[PDB]
Amino acid sequence: IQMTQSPSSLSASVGDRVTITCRASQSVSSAVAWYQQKPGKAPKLLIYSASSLYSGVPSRFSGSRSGTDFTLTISSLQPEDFATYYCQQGSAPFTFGQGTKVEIKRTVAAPSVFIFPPSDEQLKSGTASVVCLLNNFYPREAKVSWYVDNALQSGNSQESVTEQDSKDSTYSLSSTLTLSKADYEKHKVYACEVTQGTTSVTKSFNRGEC
Amino acid sequence: EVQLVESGGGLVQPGGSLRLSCAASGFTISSSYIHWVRQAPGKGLEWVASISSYYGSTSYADSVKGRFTISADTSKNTAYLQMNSLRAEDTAVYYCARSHYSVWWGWHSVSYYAAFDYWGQGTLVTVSSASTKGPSVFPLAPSSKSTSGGTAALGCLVKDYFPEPVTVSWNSGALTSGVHTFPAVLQSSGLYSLSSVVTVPSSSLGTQTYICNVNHKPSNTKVDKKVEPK
Amino acid sequence: KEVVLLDFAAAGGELGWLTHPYGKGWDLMQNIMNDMPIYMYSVCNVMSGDQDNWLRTNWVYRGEAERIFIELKFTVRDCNSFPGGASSCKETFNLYYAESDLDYGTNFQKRLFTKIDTIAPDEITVSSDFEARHVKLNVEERSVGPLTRKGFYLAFQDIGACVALLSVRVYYKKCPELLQGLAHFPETIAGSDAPSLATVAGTCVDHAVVPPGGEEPRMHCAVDGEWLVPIGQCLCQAGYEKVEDACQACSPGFFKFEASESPCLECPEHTLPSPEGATSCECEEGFFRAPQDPASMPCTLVP
Ligand SMILES: [Cl-]
Ligand SMILES: [Cl-]
Repeated sequence: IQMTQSPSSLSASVGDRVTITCRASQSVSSAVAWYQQKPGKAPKLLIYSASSLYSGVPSRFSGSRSGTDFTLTISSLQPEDFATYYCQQGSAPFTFGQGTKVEIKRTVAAPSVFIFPPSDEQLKSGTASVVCLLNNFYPREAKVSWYVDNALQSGNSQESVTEQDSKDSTYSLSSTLTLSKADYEKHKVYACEVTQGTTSVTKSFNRGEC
Repeated sequence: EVQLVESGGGLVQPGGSLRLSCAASGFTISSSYIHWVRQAPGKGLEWVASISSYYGSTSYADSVKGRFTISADTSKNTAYLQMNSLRAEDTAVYYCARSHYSVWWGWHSVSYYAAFDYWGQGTLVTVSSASTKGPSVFPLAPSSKSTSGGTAALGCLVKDYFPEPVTVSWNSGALTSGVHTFPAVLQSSGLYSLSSVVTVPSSSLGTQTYICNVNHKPSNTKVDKKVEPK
Repeated sequence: KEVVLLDFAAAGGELGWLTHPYGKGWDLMQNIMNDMPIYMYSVCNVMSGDQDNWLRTNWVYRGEAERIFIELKFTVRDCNSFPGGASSCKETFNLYYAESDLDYGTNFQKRLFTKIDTIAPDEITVSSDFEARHVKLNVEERSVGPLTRKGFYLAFQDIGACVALLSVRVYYKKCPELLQGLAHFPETIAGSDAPSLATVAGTCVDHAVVPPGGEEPRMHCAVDGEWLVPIGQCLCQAGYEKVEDACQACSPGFFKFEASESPCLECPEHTLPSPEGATSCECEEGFFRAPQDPASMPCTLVP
């Protein structure tokens, strides 16, 4: 059988009640299990046999059945509760649910912006990476544009974002601009511009400065 | 303490074969199901296979039937997943897990059932034609042009490697606070790049030593780079 | 009339049941498919061999029961439905009981129990899935008696089969309350032996009598709980007639001289219509009855 999870992902504030629902395609055994998975780590069992709290799991998690409808409940969402949650058929095909990504909503927090020139070493290899660091901010949505002698760069940068800090729910982000040795040495001023809401912050270096 | 340990993961060409190992300790396999569940990068958990070593029964997900064989060896208390005819769609982290089995569908032991209560940590399988390539590690220097008050940022750029993963530590694991290690991005060159950054007090720059320890086990390469103010 | 002494499939039926050896062997299964949590006991150590696994019930007070019947509902999986394990696998299990004047608590001693019978399945369960979706439910029933002590234990021994026990129903049989021959017979326990047929005394219903020279009413209770071989009967006394299994007064204009099976008779010729429930009808004014003649006779004119 199939097992549908709703919603696909959600955002909630600390101390909010969060409810995740798993719907069984046909009539299966009611022994649905719930798991919490932190990015990159093994899943951890939360609820077994649809309502039993697994040893060690904080009491804010609970499982319920209402016919074809299985629900996981987090009474008091904690910063550490950011994860992806999966219901699971606790019977023969052991099929897993589609999962639900849970992110923690919190107050705004401005990034600290740092800019990094290429190392003299990398330049020797004929390529230049310029790294922009956005440290400990919220929300994840930020516009990060590169400028080279005031010329807006398109298509030659990549972004990477950490997952939420399980204490303060912030993010950190990086933009890496990659240029040839030839192009990098043809310009002077390298600028990273972070716009969030109504505020832009730019950090810059001059290739001819220490 | 119950424990499951995966090994065998790695980089394999399409159509190749890999055999995974799930080493169990703290309990005997005969008493439970041993499962393999997989997670393609960015995708959900997919159950794949299972075995009961007591009864010798085996079952597989359809995506896998005919190409994978799960087996077990009661002597070493170990379960294996033989994978053949691998495709790009089999790239995943492969976890193993246990659960209490039941001969009667829809019934569970009141005292012994706890679903998939213990898991391994996972082993990555990458199915690809690309060769292994170790990383280039460049400093992300904090300079006097990085002077941002009493809080300075320095880091390591880990560039042009394949396949995943690398691990970055700072000062052999002694420096942990303020560290951020970004998820790798796939570049147009087909190789991966990532950075690791740490924030640190500015008054410690000329006096405290900062070294990133990049490990890339898939290529058996470790790189230790001291990050210095320029 | 089946009086149940213990029902496993019922609220708290799992109650105080025990498994030996401690640890593995028999195990309590739960099925929460229906809003009702359902329970069973199963064992499937079919690969191991040297299997001697015991499941003892709680101590059940036998009360007035002389013979007890035990109704078991079980599934047995096929031995060769298990890849290469038949060398140690079995397909029967053994039903034991023990009489005991005290509840021994968590104490269990195999030697104290007595084998009732080997229990074997009529229909075997063959499934290709490790967890068998569809089951073949078996129903078997045995009896023991006579019981002599305050209570008893039931125990189940597995020798290495793949068994699930879904329902254990143990009861005793009784003859129900009955109205027969214008007598009420009380609810009687049954016997333990087939030749055993006790006699139970009938109580004439209101306005019924056992005739002056006739057999008093007896009924006999049997092992199945069905009554047998009526002996005697009560009769509707004088002035009353049988209506269903009650005695009713004669209609005005009717009479009944004595207790008999017959209905009231119409007041004979040349008589006054009698009041309700009469024994005889008065001679019409100016008529008489011969003193040798009974009241069923018509009255003649006074010459
Ligand atoms: Cl900003
Ligand atoms: Cl070094």
